[PDB]
Amino acid sequence: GGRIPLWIVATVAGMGVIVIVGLFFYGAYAGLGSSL
Amino acid sequence: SYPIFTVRWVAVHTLAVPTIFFLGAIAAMQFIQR
Amino acid sequence: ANLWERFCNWVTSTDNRLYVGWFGVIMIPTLLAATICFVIAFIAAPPVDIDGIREPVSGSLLYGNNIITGAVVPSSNAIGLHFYPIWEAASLDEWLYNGGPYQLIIFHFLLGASCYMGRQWELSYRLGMRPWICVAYSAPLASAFAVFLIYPIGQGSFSDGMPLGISGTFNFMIVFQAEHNILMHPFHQLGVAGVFGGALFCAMHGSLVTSSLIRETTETESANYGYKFGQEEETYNIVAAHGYFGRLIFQYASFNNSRSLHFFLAAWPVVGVWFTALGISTMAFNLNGFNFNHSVIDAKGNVINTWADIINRANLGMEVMHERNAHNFPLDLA
Amino acid sequence: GFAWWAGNARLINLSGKLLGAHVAHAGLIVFWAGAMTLFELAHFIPEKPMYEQGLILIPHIATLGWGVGPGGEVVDTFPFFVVGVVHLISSAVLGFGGVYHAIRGPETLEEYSSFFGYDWKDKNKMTTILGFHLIVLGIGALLLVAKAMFFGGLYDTWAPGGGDVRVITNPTLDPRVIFGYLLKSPFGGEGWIVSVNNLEDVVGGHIWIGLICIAGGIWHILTTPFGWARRAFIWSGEAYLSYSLGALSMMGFIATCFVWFNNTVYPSEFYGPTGPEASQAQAMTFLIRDQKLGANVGSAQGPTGLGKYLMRSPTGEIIFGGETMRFWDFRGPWLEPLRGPNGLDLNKIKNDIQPWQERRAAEYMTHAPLGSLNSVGGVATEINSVNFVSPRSWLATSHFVLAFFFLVGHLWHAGRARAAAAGFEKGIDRESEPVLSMPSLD
Amino acid sequence: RGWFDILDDWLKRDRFVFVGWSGILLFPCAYLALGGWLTGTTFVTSWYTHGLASSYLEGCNFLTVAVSTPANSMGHSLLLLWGPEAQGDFTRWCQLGGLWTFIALHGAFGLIGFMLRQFEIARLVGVRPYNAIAFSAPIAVFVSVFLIYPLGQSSWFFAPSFGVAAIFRFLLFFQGFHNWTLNPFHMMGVAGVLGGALLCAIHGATVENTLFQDGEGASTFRAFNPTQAEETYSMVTANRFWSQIFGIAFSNKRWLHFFMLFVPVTGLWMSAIGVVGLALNLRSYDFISQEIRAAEDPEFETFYTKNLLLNEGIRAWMAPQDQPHENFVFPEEVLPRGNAL
Amino acid sequence: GTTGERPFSDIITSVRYWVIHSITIPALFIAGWLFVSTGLAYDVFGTPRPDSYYAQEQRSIPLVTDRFEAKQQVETFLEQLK
Amino acid sequence: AELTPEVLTVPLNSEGKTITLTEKQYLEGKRLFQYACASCHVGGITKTNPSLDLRTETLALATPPRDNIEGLVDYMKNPTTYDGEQEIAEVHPSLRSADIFPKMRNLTEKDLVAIAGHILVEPKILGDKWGGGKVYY
Ligand code: CLA
Ligand code: CLA
Ligand code: CLA
Ligand code: CLA
Ligand code: CLA
Ligand SMILES: CC1=C(/C=C/C(C)=C/C=C/C(C)=C/C=C/C=C(C)/C=C/C=C(C)/C=C/C2=C(C)CCCC2(C)C)C(C)(C)CCC1
Ligand SMILES: CC1=C(/C=C/C(C)=C/C=C/C(C)=C/C=C/C=C(C)/C=C/C=C(C)/C=C/C2=C(C)CCCC2(C)C)C(C)(C)CCC1
Ligand SMILES: CC1=C(/C=C/C(C)=C/C=C/C(C)=C/C=C/C=C(C)/C=C/C=C(C)/C=C/C2=C(C)CCCC2(C)C)C(C)(C)CCC1
Ligand SMILES: [Cl-]
Ligand SMILES: [Cl-]
Ligand SMILES: [Fe+2]
Repeated sequence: GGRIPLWIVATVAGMGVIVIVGLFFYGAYAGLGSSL
Repeated sequence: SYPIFTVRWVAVHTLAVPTIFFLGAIAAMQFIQR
Repeated sequence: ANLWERFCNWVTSTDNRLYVGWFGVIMIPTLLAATICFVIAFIAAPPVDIDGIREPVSGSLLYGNNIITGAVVPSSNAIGLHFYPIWEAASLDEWLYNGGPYQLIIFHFLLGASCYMGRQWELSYRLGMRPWICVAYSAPLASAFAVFLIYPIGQGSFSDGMPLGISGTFNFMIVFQAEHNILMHPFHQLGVAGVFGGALFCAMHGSLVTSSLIRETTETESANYGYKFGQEEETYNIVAAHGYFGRLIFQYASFNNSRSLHFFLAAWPVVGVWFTALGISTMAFNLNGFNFNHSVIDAKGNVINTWADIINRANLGMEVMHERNAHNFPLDLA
Repeated sequence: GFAWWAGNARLINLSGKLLGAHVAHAGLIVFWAGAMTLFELAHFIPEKPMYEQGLILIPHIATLGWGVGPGGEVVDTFPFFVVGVVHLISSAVLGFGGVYHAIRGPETLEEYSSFFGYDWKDKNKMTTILGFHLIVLGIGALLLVAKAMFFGGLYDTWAPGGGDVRVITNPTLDPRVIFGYLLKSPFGGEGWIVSVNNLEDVVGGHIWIGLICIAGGIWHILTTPFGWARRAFIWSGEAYLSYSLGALSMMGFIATCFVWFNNTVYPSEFYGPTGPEASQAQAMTFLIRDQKLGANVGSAQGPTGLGKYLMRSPTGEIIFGGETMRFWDFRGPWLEPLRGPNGLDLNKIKNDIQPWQERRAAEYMTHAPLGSLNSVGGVATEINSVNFVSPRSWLATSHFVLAFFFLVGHLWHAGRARAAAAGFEKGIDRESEPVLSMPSLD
Repeated sequence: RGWFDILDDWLKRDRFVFVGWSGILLFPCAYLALGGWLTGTTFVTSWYTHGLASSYLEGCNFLTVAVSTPANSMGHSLLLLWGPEAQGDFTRWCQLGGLWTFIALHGAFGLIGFMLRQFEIARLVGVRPYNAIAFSAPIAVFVSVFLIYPLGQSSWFFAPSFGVAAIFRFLLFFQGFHNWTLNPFHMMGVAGVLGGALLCAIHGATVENTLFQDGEGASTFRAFNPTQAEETYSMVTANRFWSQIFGIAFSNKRWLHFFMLFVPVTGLWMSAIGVVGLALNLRSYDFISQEIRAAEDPEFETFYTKNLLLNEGIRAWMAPQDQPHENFVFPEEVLPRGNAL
Repeated sequence: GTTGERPFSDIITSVRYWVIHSITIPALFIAGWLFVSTGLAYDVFGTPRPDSYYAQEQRSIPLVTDRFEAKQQVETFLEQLK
Repeated sequence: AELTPEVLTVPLNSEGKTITLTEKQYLEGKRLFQYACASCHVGGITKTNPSLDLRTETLALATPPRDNIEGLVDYMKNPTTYDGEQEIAEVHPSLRSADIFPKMRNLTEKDLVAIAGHILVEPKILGDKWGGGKVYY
């Protein structure tokens, strides 16, 4: 029902989004689309 | 006494399921060399 | 009862048809100077050597312009950022040729509009209101500062400020795109979102309130007569509006607190236009839109064009043609 | 009664916790100063100009004279390391006091000590805290004078021989020069205080400011506001915040123009050329190129009828032609040898251009402060290749943004302070609506 | 109480997402237009229709990905999956631009479904349908720009492609070829969009700064109750402020909210009309009197003539790459260029 | 205020929800990844690989120039890379 | 298309010997070119003197011909004008002038071959784009 505290779910989800967006921004500098 | 499978359930998964699959595919793309 | 206190009481009086105020004391003379000179110049000013290459551009109606092509033309590139009041010219003829009227209008205007913001605070205080309407007005004011003052400062010359005319505005935004790729700058992108979204929310709020007016008139009358100025009770049913709009999307995607809703109405376009004023102001210092030209290449190293490269072709066409005679050296660095 | 999103307003009358807020926040500023320096040093490559390396803190240190020698070359990176290390260490001390006064220390101070406790409405105590800080600031300004005069000097881009670190023995004390700057027009060719172009005036200015701040510190400790000041201001915490916000915004706009135009206290060897400088450099570059080919640059008529390379300013000075006519107020050490009393000197241009001037002009034109948000150097139409955005553009844009918002925060908090003080910041009293008791306008 | 009335019961039940009879049209069509865009920007090229990379798979970022128009050679083909061009081959369908008509056509039908939805929900809840009416403006813009405009030209290829940068190229195209900034119908649209933005900000701020004090907290949001009959701000004080600041002010609360509907809706309708003329190259490109004077008088120059020089540069420098099917070859010596640049 | 569905905040904090979705979410993520890393995505959609935009000496776009011969033109372009 | 050994095969000297760089060297040279040369030579043009580009046909008509590894490595040590008449180490970067052009200090002899190799390979990939300027962007 309310086992996992909602603030803990909000932090991990938030960190998970940061991880993926950071990966996409790293990829603008490497591989395809980097200009190199 | 709540249902699990509703119209709402369907709409949510209709969007969320392909969204994650697509995020996986785009993630893999960052490691592609020319 | 002392003569000065009598004057102060008139200046700050809440009974004047138009509020004056201490800010009004600066605003009225400066806005009249700028208005009178703009009208006279728009109708009659002779051609102005905006680019300092002895190539006058004709801006006024009497010199062969219509409403759409007419402009008060920016001052000569030979002047740069130098102050050029009337009394620094050898004659009004010289002052007209070199674009004196533009400096006079924009300086008086910027002062008067800044005081207009101040006056919005001031009357709000005399009337016992909350103070922040002037904070909303600072977004258009900042935008006027960006194109008339900040951008000339970064590029070294008032001749690159925005011309006071309809066609001149378009010239300014065409030249801006080539030189700065503003379409690819996120602060212009947020500005579009502020303005598109502003119009959207304006239409939504107008249509939701209008949709839920309480029946108060007959079919032979304008529903508008259902509201009497200063009546105490609301004139529409927000529960019905919320009930409609929540079901249009879903429940929690809809406002039921009118104070939250109207604050949202204020914030969105104001913040969007802050950013777009800031975009112009930072592109004043040549920090330009994203540049993805030739960012995609194949395994051998062929360039694979994207839409960004097509934009670049269009930008190139603007660059090579603008001010076609004013460049002696291969780089247009300002 | 503030919402969570206005949470820090809850500290307004809790002087103990508000102290820790301020002191911990001061730890964040010193922390960032320490870490950014160590980051910049870890990435620094001495064979490259600083302005090709996205550095903004090392150039401030080099300008103070540490780490550099003749021509601006980095000769020793240990001063950079130390400044970064000492700042970082110090941020822990401030962070320590910050969180102690925020969580464990006395929630309010005025019960614990009448010295450190304060009430915002106490015009005496407020001016006394102002006075202490004015003196600290005055000492701060004198610390720069000390460094310039007794501890190795400052980097001087105008020093003969290409620039060097020079000890300032004769700071300008003449008030006609010091305050003369403050009365110059801010318009082109004049530039108000942004025109200061020599370290003697710089150091002399800080002697004056140091003394004025210390004199003013002592004045405000010994006095209380006169009656005319008392009826002119709002006397409350938010009102004081609003005043400082206005002041910071003004300061930020000035800094923006300082870094964009001034090449003395922001030497171009470290920060790269200014906008006007790079544009003048291009004109010089092709003058040199064409004249080596045999072009008579003095008599060459360009397409408009104006000289292709050289023309007159509106007051007659010989200047560079083309669009850079707008930039003829630029002054820089690589250009000034060519100036005679009437402007650029045609006989010096034909005979005295040195290779180091050709090198410098080529360097500066190819490093103009133009670039894209993702750091592609050049005009907007340039293809990927050069990773470069001038520190001058990064510094000018960021501080315009900050200056603008602090002006908005000034408006926000000044209007609110006025309304709070008069009793209607929460809305109109339905039973006593001022407009309802006024005659109608018509 | 037959089967129709039973289905009607089920379609119209109060649930987290209301369905209705219009959901049968709206929800599949809205989901497929969206799904097609995301599919195409992630995986699909524009190499054969345009000579462009346009997907994340190819190295494009969010700003440069697009679902691009079909090739000019397709004319105005419906480009059905099962039609003569792709002949049921899903891969060829993607390579020929079939996702564009798929997105544009399903999108059109989705917008119909959404407007039907606004009508349906308004009828059930019992309010007037002015929100449906206001939504006519985005419809006119969609169909005039994505459907009527390319149908007037040679092919879908000249419609907007669905992407951030691709839309930006569409803006510049309209300047260089149609001189669209000069068009009075666009100017009316600009006035309507900026006018709406203005109204939105000024009405939100006025309400927020003429609030009645209805609670003791410094957060004034809590002091409102959605069932209260009393107005939450003073219309009287707001009228006085604007009358003295600006000279005029609203006095009728219904007129103000109707005016907020009217201004941006009308602006969009006007801009739509001007695009219809551009479908036929019926531009407002020139002022004839200007051209006659300028041709005869080489010292007469205006901001009008200056912009057409810019338009000529745009056309000549972008056309070869932007219209690859025409095989434009412009040698260097014919390109319009000012001095030095 | 409620239409009878289960509140979202109650679900995403329920352990049963996280028992199911700590599998389903990464499985879908992995699935999409393999769609790309095995190269299937290129073949389903016809998107050129970095080496298959041009022939080795080719400088010309393989632009579709016919309406009803379009399907065959692409096929002819593609075999000129084998 | 891809980076084949035929693409990576460039002249070594004026006597028609060839050399085949590896993918490594090519990317090495491109990196080094961007670090030391591209501020003036982006795209194979010359910003501070547009009359002289890095096209193979221009390099072949320089005195000392410079359309080969040897001529290029020599140029980066002791640059001259297009007719070979005067040395220009004091206004053009080179190892002879690494004291005044400090980015040239840390370039080893193999770095010079990669840079030279990059300059000769690139017009084979980009054709007219290399040295053509904004007309071909
Ligand atoms: C010295 C600077 C200073 C100080 C000390 C204060 C102090 C205060 N302000 Mg003022 N303010 C300032 C500058 C300052 N302000 C500026 C520059 C602006 C203009 C934007 C404002 C605008 C402003 C408004 C509009 C309001 C205040 C309010 C308040 C009070 C509550 C603030 C609070 O709890 O925020 C809590 C903090 C937050 C909610 C975080 C804000 C998040 C920001 C916007 C995002 C920043 C991220 C940045 C852009 C980078 C992005 C990175 C990404 C990873 C996030 C407090 C007395 C409130 C008030 O009046 O109280 C009396 C109020 O309503 N402030
Ligand atoms: C510069 C940033 C800054 C600073 C210094 C503060 C400081 C403070 N805030 Mg504010 N606040 C901020 C930003 C900031 N805030 C923002 C962005 C928001 C919007 C979300 C708020 C919203 C907010 C609200 C809503 C409230 C405060 C309150 C407070 C005070 C009490 C907080 C407390 O006891 O928490 C208790 C928290 C903890 C015990 C958690 C641990 C926190 C510790 C200190 C973190 C330290 C980390 C670091 C590793 C320490 C190393 C120590 C080492 C150096 C020795 C305190 C002075 C409260 C107040 O005014 O009370 C009267 C209050 O109600 N703040
Ligand atoms: C401006 C910031 C500031 C202010 C106003 C205060 C004020 C106060 N603190 Mg806090 N404190 C601060 C910073 C500050 N502190 C910092 C940075 C730390 C971490 C080291 C602490 C840690 C701290 C503790 C642990 C305690 C206090 C306590 C107190 C109270 C009594 C202090 C006393 O009698 O000292 C009298 C004066 C002295 C002891 C002489 C101090 C001279 C200093 C050290 C030299 C000057 C420093 C110099 C100018 C700047 C550094 C140079 C550097 C750049 C190289 C008082 C309300 C006490 C309290 O209230 O308990 C309930 C207490 O227990 N403070
Ligand atoms: C952080 C700095 C600071 C601050 C906030 C204050 C704040 C205050 N001072 Mg102190 N003061 C300071 C530094 C400071 N002072 C220093 C360093 C000195 C020594 C010179 C003094 C000397 C001093 C005296 C002698 C007096 C004050 C007084 C006051 C009070 C009224 C101020 C007032 O009316 O300003 C409003 C300002 C004006 C009405 C005139 C402004 C004139 C300027 C020059 C206009 C130009 C502005 C322009 C836009 C920018 C260009 C600069 C220009 C010079 C070209 C107030 C409490 C008064 C008081 O009550 O004392 C107890 C008073 O009589 N101060
Ligand atoms: C209500 C939902 C809806 C609507 C309005 C559309 C509308 C459209 N779709 Mg989309 N589609 C939908 C749902 C929908 N689709 C769903 C759920 C899917 C997933 C499978 C798709 C997948 C899809 C694809 C893959 C494609 C379309 C295409 C199209 C377009 C052409 C349709 C056409 O010619 O139909 C023709 C068929 C009919 C009109 C059926 C009418 C039935 C009549 C009334 C009865 C006939 C009796 C019967 C046949 C007799 C049998 C004979 C007996 C002897 C055996 C059109 C815009 C095409 C497109 O966009 O290309 C650009 C296309 O390629 N659709
Ligand atoms: C109050 C509060 C808050 C805030 C907080 C803060 C802000 C704090 C601060 C803090 C701080 C500000 C901290 C800092 C720290 C620091 C430190 C801890 C340091 C350390 C150092 C070191 C350890 C170093 C080392 C080294 C050396 C020596 C050399 C080189 C190398 C190295 C670098 C490694 C919040 C909002 C959250 C919440 C509420 C309340
Ligand atoms: C260091 C230096 C220098 C010097 C400087 C100086 C010396 C400074 C000074 C400065 C100053 C000396 C300043 C001043 C200031 C002022 C101001 C800024 C003012 C303010 C005001 C106000 C704001 C007011 C307001 C009001 C009014 C008007 C009315 C009533 C109300 C009130 C009060 C509010 C130089 C340059 C040489 C060089 C470099 C370094
Ligand atoms: C076409 C087609 C189709 C359809 C399909 C579909 C239905 C699809 C879908 C798909 C999908 C449905 C997709 C999705 C995806 C998504 C994604 C890819 C997302 C992403 C996002 C993101 C990246 C975000 C981020 C962020 C931000 C930015 C900010 C805030 C935070 C966040 C995190 C939110 C079919 C089969 C019928 C058949 C025919 C063809
Ligand atoms: Cl132009
Ligand atoms: Cl020029
Ligand atoms: Fe409203």
